[PDB]
Amino acid sequence: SIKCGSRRKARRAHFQAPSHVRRVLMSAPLSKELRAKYNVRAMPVRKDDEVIVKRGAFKGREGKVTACYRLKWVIHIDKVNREKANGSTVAVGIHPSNVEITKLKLTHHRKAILERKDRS
Amino acid sequence: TKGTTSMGQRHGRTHILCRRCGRNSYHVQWERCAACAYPRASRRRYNWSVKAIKRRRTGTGRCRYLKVVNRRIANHFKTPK
Amino acid sequence: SNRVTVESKDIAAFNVIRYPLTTDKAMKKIEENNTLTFIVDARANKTEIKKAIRKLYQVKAVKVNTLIRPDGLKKAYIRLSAAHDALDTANKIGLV
Amino acid sequence: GRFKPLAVKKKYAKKMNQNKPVPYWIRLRTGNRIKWNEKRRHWRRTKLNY
Amino acid sequence: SHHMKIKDLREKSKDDLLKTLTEYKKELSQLRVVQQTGGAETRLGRIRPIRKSIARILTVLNQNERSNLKMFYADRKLRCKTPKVLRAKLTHRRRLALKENEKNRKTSRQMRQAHKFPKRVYAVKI
RNA sequence: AACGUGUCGCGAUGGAUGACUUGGCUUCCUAUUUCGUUGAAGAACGCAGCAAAGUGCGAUAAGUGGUAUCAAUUGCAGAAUCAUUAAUUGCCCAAUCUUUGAACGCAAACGGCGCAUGGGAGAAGCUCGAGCCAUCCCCGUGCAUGCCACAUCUCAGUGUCG
RNA sequence: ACACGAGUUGUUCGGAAACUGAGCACAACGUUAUAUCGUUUUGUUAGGAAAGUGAAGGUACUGAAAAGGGGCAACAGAGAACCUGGGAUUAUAUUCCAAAAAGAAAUUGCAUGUGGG
RNA sequence: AGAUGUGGCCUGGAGGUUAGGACGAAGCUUAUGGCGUGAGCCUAAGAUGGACCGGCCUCUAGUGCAGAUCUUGGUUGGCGU
RNA sequence: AGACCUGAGUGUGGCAGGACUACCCGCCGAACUUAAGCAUAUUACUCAGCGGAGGAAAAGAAAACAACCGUGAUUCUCUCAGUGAGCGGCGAGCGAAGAGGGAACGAACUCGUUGCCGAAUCGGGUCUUACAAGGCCUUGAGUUGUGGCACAAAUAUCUGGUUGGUGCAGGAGUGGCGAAAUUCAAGCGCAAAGCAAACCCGUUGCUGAAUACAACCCUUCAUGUGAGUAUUGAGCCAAAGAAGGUGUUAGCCCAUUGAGCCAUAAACCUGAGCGCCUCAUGAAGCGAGUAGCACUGUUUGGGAAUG
Repeated sequence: SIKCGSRRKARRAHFQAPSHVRRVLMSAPLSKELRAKYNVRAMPVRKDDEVIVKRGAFKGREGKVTACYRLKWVIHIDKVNREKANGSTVAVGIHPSNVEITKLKLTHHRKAILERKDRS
Repeated sequence: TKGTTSMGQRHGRTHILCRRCGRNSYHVQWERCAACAYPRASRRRYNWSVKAIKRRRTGTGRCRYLKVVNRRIANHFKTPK
Repeated sequence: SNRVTVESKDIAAFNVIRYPLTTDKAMKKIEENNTLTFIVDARANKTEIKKAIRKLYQVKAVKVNTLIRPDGLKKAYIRLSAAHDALDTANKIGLV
Repeated sequence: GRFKPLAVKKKYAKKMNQNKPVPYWIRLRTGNRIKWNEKRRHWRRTKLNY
Repeated sequence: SHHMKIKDLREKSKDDLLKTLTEYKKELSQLRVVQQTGGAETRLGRIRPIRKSIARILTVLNQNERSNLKMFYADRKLRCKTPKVLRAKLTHRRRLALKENEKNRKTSRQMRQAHKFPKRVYAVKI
């Protein structure tokens, strides 16, 4: 979905981007305390990551990220919620670039990424 | 009465479906596809209607055996070692 | 032979006889006329339906009446012999 | 009429299946356009000549 | 139910795949009956794993049978009687084209005179 | 008076303008870039837990296999449970690939009918329920025509000879 | 209308397997710059070697006899072995009914058994 | 009829330059006035709008509508006939 | 009897058949139009029809130009030249060639013939890791001639190669995968705004006309401003300022942006990459229903005739 000059090919390759590209494209920055440790600027968000919203109207909420909805270009958190008309709660989705990764889940291919990103 | 009246004298069908062209253009009394020329080996295409030729082009179908070979040719006929 | 591939030889029954019908008049053919109803491979003979009913359900079919629905699917009314109970083999599958 | 080839019978068999309305849930797909089926049909108008 | 992991199938003998193939289908064709009278959705959504498993068992039987015949035809005496389906398919033109050997056939003269006067690297620089 | 006219405030009918753009047109470049009897292009039917169209796919049918990727897909239900041997998505080497079409066993508004050849099923009959299995049914392969080579084959001529 | 379920059952009914007709045009041959042209039933293709069948005989050889290739064209012509009864239906029936088939028949293929040759 | 002139008005864009805009851009509406002989410009108000955009020099063109039995979409009197 | 020649049947191995058709190559081939009418002419050796192929096709290796101090396959561009050429009811109109500046270019070769040889040839089996450019065999094809040697770039015939076949090796380009920098601080209708008039002063001083606005007027309660990609201030990255994403206008929120990293069927490219077995190797003639010629028709600038 690389930025081109042409903006017609850029927006096209961006919104027709398949799932895996949509995993990279929607990636949050991770907190300084996790930049110190892993020496990495930002990571793509996984399901269980615990994450803080910096961007808006929920600014300052903290939650566990139920699931990453890649079709709507959105993340679903815990404790980021709204009640419908009828009184049930529905998870309000937030875009990752507006959010901050405080605590990220670790699995063996997700570590092979952090070794592979290292700036040092 | 070349009419509404004689318009109800029309009975039967002069054209039925065809096997290759799949249209209603197959002539019955004698036997031809008015569109696909069936049963001639060679199809029916004329340069006086180009709008017509481009409904018969290689592209308009599923291209099933194009999709495969174009992928082999592009990949130079790879095999396992 | 240029076909190669594989022929199973035990599956030729499962392709012929597909799911049975629960419709109101298929259930009446069970209690009264001792028959089942199956959507069958639209390509099937009556002799095959007689054979693949001997394979799958191990019951002899004295009479078969094929039909082809307006939908393209080929129904069959299989009359299984009076030594056999079609209400027995039905509950061996479904039904209600 | 009663007569028909079987090849012709199936073409009307397919066209009878295609007349069903658009499922209710398929409206709810995210980013959905289709509302009502635009290819539906009635024998009284636009007659298949198969 | 569930599925048969593909590493397990490549290990088993042919008769053990045929033996297992059918009894997946019998559990499929017993699920077709459950699509008619419906209960258990939990039971009903199990039809994919059984279809693809049967797709997976046949995948092995076919690559094995396709493998064994390609070995079955090796000796050149036994070549050229090999089925059309086993022979390697190339575009119609490439398969009829002159092979890199037959286009390079050179007359006995052309070889003498391309030995007597080979092309030669040089530099005119200084 | 009533109708009708006129101005303003709001309101309807109607869908213009602007802002927006995964489209179009045209120009340019790269290359181990050119289909088909090993059944193509086009045609028909089908396939999804739910599926009309569209896309994908072919009885292994919304996909199998292999590598790379690294936790989804998502309208709903369903589902091994995170170290990859079962997420997904891209890519491709191994597969499958119905009915047809140059269509080619013969036909055709017929899911029709063959001749060889192997194979399956067979509640009659025979055999001691197993084994065989007539007629019927079923499945795979071969079989258009012309041409080229060939076999060290079988033949034709008041053609030329012995 | 619309929506949601269901409904079309055959040894004998109609077609096809298997007739020929006005006719059609595959092969063959000939034309044409080019077949996408013509001939192709007056008994019948083709300058034209298109029979794959086998009488009698000898034990799967020997060769009498048969001239004129393949196919399509009729749901009103030719051809065709089944009839009524019903409580068998929401909707099909000379199609369904099961031991007292409500029952009665017709006909094709093969096969054993008894009777004869 | 015709010829030409304008430091002459407008429009979509490109090279420059100078500015504006969520404290509200283009668009739109108005017994909103002001300026110019005029094409037009500009301000005011919107109980309009929701994100773009003006001036000036130069370049550029698919650049200015009332009429073609003009094209397309809509509406309308005739008519509750 | 058998052979040869001519011609059939069958088996075995294969191929032609349709699609695409922008460009290309053969044939066929018009009229509208222009001439102020119209018939030759023009439109045009174009549209339509038929046949065929490629990744280009066609052409091409002098029976060529020129008349010179001479050039040297073919194609293509500029120019020759809309021509003091030429064709034309000499009207409308039509219309090239050689030379020159250039693109390209390792660009050349083999048959027939003649002379010397005379089956050394080809196919099929089999064997050598092999359908070997190999050995053996083979009335199978072939003497009604396959093949070898030399003809002007010539002027005697008896170390080299990865383009002969076999099996192993490496680096490389090409494909695919992954791989940077730096941000806070002020909270709300109103200063999350200004002014100090080139630059400096300014790393400083000063401050608020919004006591809001909300519809006949006045008054009294009520209610109302989404998200900071803006503003102000402070700071930082730049071999990265790239232009896409995000709730407003983003170098620093994200993706990119770049030296490089791993993976790799064969081909491809490199002391024709590098080793190994076998295998090779430094007198006479020169194209016949052809060239011409006549008639006819056609086409061309080609005229007593270009094809």
